[PDB]
Amino acid sequence: KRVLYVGGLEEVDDKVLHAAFIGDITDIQIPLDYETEKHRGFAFVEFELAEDAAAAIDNMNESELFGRTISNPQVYMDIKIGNKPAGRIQMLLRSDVVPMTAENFRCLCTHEKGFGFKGSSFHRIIPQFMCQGGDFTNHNGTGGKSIYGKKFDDENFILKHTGPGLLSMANTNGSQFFLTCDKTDWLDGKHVVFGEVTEGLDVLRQIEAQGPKQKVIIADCGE
Amino acid sequence: LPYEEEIMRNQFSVKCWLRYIEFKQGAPKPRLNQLYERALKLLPCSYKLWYRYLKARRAQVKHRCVTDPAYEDVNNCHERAFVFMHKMPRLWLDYCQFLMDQGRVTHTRRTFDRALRALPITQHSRIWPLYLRFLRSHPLPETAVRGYRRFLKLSPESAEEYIEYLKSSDRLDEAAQRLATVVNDERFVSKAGKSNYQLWHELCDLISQNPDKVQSLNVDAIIRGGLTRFTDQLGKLWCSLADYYIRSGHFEKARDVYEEAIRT
Amino acid sequence: VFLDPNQYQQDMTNTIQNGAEDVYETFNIIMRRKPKENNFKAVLETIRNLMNTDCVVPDWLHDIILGYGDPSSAHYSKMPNQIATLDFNDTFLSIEHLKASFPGHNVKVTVEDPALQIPPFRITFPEAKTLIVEPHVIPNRGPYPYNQPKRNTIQFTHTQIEAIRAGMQPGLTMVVGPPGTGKTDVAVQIISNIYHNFPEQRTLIVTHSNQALNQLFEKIMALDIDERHLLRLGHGEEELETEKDFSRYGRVNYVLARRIELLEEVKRLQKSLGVPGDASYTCETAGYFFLYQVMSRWEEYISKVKNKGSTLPDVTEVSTFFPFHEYFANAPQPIFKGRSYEEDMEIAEGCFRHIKKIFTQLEEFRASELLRSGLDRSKYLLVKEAKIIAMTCTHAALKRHDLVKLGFKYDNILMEEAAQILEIETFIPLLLQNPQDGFSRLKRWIMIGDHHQLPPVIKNMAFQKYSNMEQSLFTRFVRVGVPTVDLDAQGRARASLCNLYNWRYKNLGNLPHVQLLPEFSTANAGL
Amino acid sequence: RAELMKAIDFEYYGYLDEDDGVIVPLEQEYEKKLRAELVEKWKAEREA
Repeated sequence: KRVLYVGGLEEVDDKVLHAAFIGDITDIQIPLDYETEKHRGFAFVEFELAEDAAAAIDNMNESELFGRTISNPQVYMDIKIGNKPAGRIQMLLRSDVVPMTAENFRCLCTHEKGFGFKGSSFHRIIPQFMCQGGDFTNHNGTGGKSIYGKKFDDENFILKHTGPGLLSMANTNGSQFFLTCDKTDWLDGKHVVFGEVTEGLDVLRQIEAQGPKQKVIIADCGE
Repeated sequence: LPYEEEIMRNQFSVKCWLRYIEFKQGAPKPRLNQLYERALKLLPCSYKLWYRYLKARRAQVKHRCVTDPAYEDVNNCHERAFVFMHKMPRLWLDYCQFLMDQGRVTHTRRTFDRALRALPITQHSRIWPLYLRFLRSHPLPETAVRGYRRFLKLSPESAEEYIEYLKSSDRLDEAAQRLATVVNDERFVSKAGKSNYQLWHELCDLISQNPDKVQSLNVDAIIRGGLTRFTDQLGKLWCSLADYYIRSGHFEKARDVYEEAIRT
Repeated sequence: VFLDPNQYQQDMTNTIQNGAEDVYETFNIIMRRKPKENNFKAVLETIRNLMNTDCVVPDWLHDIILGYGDPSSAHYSKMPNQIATLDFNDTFLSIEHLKASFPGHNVKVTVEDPALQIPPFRITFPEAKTLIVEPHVIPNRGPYPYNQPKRNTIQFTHTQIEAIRAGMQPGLTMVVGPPGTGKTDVAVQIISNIYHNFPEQRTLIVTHSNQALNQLFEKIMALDIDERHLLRLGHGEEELETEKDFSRYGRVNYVLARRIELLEEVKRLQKSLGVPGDASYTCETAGYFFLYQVMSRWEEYISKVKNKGSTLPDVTEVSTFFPFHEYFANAPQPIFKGRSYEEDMEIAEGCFRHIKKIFTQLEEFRASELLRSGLDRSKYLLVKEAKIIAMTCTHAALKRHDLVKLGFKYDNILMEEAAQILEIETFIPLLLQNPQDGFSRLKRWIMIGDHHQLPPVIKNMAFQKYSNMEQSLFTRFVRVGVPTVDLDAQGRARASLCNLYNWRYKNLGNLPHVQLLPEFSTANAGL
Repeated sequence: RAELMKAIDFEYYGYLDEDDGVIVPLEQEYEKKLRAELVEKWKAEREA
């Protein structure tokens, strides 16, 4: 119970969040108005009963040592349909089934390879079949490049697109990744399913309802 | 110990200093305070080392009686901590607890006011009930009227403790104006489930038993306003109005208050 | 419009019972009047509020206002908490003037050297006529050349100095100044002595006519009183004063500009000392910057110099170990002349006292920083910050509701020209505050006036002739039998002019040091 | 609510309690008796 649930502080930064908590070891602020600060020690982790409602850039930030403000990597991409946000798809990319495609989706969300889903759009979206995007080269599913080159093989097809928010590596799998909102067992054996959005399944359903008639692009994304 | 002293000189973080003091945790108290002063001179604004310094200092200084140069050094390093940790309420609470340990009154009031200055608006709730305890620990009410006035200016839903303080420290007139100005407001929580009747009965009994102190308010207008406020429990307020006339010495007026107490 | 509520209630209880015509349903002419005479309703509201609040008048002024009992109990010689120690900066110009201006009193000077017998003086007041006087020195105000303004140069008479001696003590006192004696200098010396002895005390100064209030307010700039404690609310602010201002916003913005300048000086001292940090400091951070970087550096400075040591420290040791040499580069170099060790330590203590003056001024400005709104800042200026408050009677009766709305408190009350001030116009600024928790903050009540002078501007002859409503409170307090301080020597008019109207006053003499001037030695040309 | 609880705050920071001059000597007068009682209070527990 060393992590906090500090909210009420997008204008804040990690240094401004950790300056009040300094010996904080972890400080990961969410894309919404929430952050979690964790101290390594035991006496320094009791900041909720010690510096609650602390002033963070002329704003009070109440700190509670809980997990109310919120392994397989989670590609958390605020997928925006058009100029408005269609929801934050926190697609838990299944590293237990397809770890290479899950790491490719997580790196495309985090934009650590120079290109990826942070800013790309899904130009191959079908109604309750597939929504394929992540290609940052041609922006149509006909470009894209994986970590091994332009084209990479699928890792494993142990998972299946059996429900909403299930993510697969679209194609042979380069930078193309497909989110599924329904059953896609007919395409099994060709696209390796590498995700299941426990959070952002409503965002995947909104992306499937919008898909393309609208520019469904995740401008903000990360791990 | 020489390699540990060289490592503590070469390192800068709080964990090496805490490990060195835990290694040298005997009774080195003057050299320990010198090493504390050197470590905090190298590293300022570190909350863990400052809290450990004030905790070890307040634990070790206890042989001194009431007024010592060691206690003046404790006070001087308390504002030396408050240079950077003024926004931290725990060191303010530690200094105020040590000030009730020492017995200072006006300097404790000055440091409570400086804590109210330092904490902007948010952390006053961690320092205000200790100030209420400070004003309840002293039977003179001249500071405490203005202190509880400031507490009612900050949080207005605390007038019942002020009424209890003024009925325990015999400021009965100001208790009558405070009771009369809290019971006629619309939104007030007494935190006891009085349902606005026990407050009226307490105000009426307090202004009935002691009319010589209450020389500013209109007693009859307040109690008749309460009698027009209620419709079901009028008899106690009628007895309180005529008992106000009994302690005022007006037996015929008490008989008349009983007369329209019968009639209305 | 706010109609008359009592007359409205009388009209509603008249028009529904007796069947009369409704007054407020047939009006056809609206009438407006000029300002400064449309404030009689504020006067009556002040009177009604003073009637409604039961115990505004204190018990030591109750029998004096009502005139019952002994009329000399308002004098300062019958009171047990009489103030002994009094500080006089510029009242006495010389030690022989202090000796010659105290009749019936022996002066015991604590020193025997006449070189140190200089103003300022500190006099301890009661074999029974012994006055324990020590001539003390002013603290050093820093290395700045212009840190001392012009002081008083008027040599007052013994009666005029006894008037200040009665004015410093709490109670009722009066200065009966005939036209010629120059009571304005005595008034501003009373104001300066009150401000210098008790800077935490608040002085209300009330003058009816705005020209005489401006004439009394103009002389304060030529004294040793800082302008940040001055306040003058009202419509008669229009004087010849150069910096203008002097209002609720007009001194709060001066407080903010002074805070900005002193925080710039704190930033300059921070860059002189090499403390890390480039952002602007607040008043709290400035006070903690003082208590961490200036107080500790002064502590190690006096430890290395070792003032409380076995031997005398060196003169050049102060100059080498002073840590604020590069801060005072705007001062004329050198800061320390090196003549003597205690003189260099006096210069260093003057630098530290100017630094502490800046830091305690920022500690006073901390509360102005703590309030968000300018209305709260003007309230802070009106109640705590400004120590000198200059009113007229009409504006005081206008704003007496607003003063008790904003919680205005004072310590001493002065009315100038108490025969030009009416009796209700005397009583209204007496009671601008109310006693809280059984405590009265009123100590001094000083009437500077002349009961043989004019009644005020009354536009009806019959009221001022029959009803005697033109009789001032000064003239009434004379005619009951309170002992008065009648000024004797006159210091602006010719002696042959004074001999024409000296019979009206009790021994109106002539001051010789004004009459020996070349303007009074000669006569009128051509006559 | 910081903005609602900062609606009005006057005489809150201890700047008007010392202007009247009535509680400043009295707090020290009670402080002298309190510390004089605490001297013998700690002296009663020193040898015990």
